[PDB]
This record gives sequence, structure tokens and C-alpha cells, in this order.
Amino acid sequence: LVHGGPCDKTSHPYQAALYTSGHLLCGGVLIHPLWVLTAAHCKKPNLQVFLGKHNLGQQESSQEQSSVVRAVIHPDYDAASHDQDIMLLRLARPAKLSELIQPLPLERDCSAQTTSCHILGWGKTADGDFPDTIQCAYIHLVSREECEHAYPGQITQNMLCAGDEKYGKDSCQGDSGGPLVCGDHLRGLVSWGNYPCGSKEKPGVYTNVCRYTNWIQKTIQA
Ligand SMILES: *[B@]1([O])O[C]([C][N]C2=[C][C]=C(C([N])=[N])[C]=[C]2)[C]C2=[C][C]=[C][C]=C21
Repeated sequence: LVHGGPCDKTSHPYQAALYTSGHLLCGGVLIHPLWVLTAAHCKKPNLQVFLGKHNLGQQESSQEQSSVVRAVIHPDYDAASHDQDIMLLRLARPAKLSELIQPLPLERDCSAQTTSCHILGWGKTADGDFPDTIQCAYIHLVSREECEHAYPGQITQNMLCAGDEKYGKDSCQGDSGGPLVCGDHLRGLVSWGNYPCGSKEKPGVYTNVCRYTNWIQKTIQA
């Protein structure tokens, strides 16, 4: 997460840390006591979901860990374009809910216009290093049109754009599948964007969570 600051330890109960081969691969959102939402490109062997995490370097009294029973990738994911970049992870055990582990409600209405949002994660920072402490950034919902010029012919009804004009706060490698929270509701998931990370000109591209209400429910109820 570029041009951000360390998060308030209490402001991210819904945050998931996805691990593979012993290193942080992705982010995720606890959306149900048994389910983590993430990006589909995060499908890597033997995923280990860590909930209630703040510092990845230290062991914490609030941390909980779980293996993945099932990883459900949207049937229409196109890895070349990131179209339908959504995955559902069935936790081995229903997560021990506390004040530091809580599900986050998803924004079902595609109409909703709370441009005032934020990103969070453990992706590579401005110094080029992976932070042990989770990074935050307040950002705004960038226009369909600006994305249509920043990214020529690479935006669909399944993608949302977000960024900050003044500082250029953006998501980066390691933040994949992390939440875009708007009005205390999940609006999107870190999918892709610009290199090097920075939303000055070219914003960050996110998965459009509202487009997947019926898919998520039909996968949770299966
Ligand atoms: B993952 O964490 O990172 C890459 C994609 N990285 C990325 C994310 C956001 C932005 C942005 N907003 N400018 C740019 C680049 C893909 C990936 C693949 C497998 C596992 C994890 C990731």
C-alpha cells in the first residue's frame, strides 16, 4: 500500500492475511463466520487465512488461523483482463468472533455514491519493502471515464476505480483481494492497477462487489 500510514489497530476487524509457502500473498475480507472474500488470482497452493492480525512479524493474542476447505473462483474469471476477479474461501473452522475479528457487510446497491473510501493491507510500500504493520489510505471512487483513458479498453461493469488525486494513495503487490470499504460496507477488492503504484494519473482498479450478491449467496448456501 503506497503513500499510506499504519492503521488504527481497532479499525480493521474484517481483515484477512492470506499466506502461501510461508509468505504473505494476498489480503482478504471476512464476510461470514465461515467465508473469506478475495481476488481470484490469489488461488495459490494450501492457502492459510490469518484473521485478527495487525503486525505480521509478532504473534498476537487476538490472531486466529484457518486452512481452506474450498476455494470458489467466479466461473467467468479472465486472468488476462482480471474480469470477474472474485474468489470465495471456505474456512476450516467458523472464525472465533471477537472485537478484533468481525465480518464486514457488503454494499449490494450498485447505485450507492459514497466516494469517500479507504484501502488497507500488507502490500509493498513507498520504500519498496513489505510492512509488518498493516497500512491504511483514505481514497476516492475515480470516474468510469478517467479509467477509460488511464486504461484504454480494460474496464467493465465488474470493475470499480479508486484513488487520490493529491497524494496518489494506491494498492500494490501483496494487497490483492484486500477490501475497498465505503460507508462501513465492502464496495470492492484490490484487483490490479498501475506500475509503479500510485493513483495520481492512473487509479487503482477494484472488483465491483455489488455485481456479485447472488453469486456469493448461492455459494454460501450450497
Ligand atoms: B497481488 O497481491 O498483486 C498482484 C497485482 N498487484 C497490484 C495490485 C494493485 C495495484 C494498484 N492498485 N495499482 C497494482 C498491482 C497480482 C497477484 C497475483 C497473485 C497473488 C497476489 C497478487
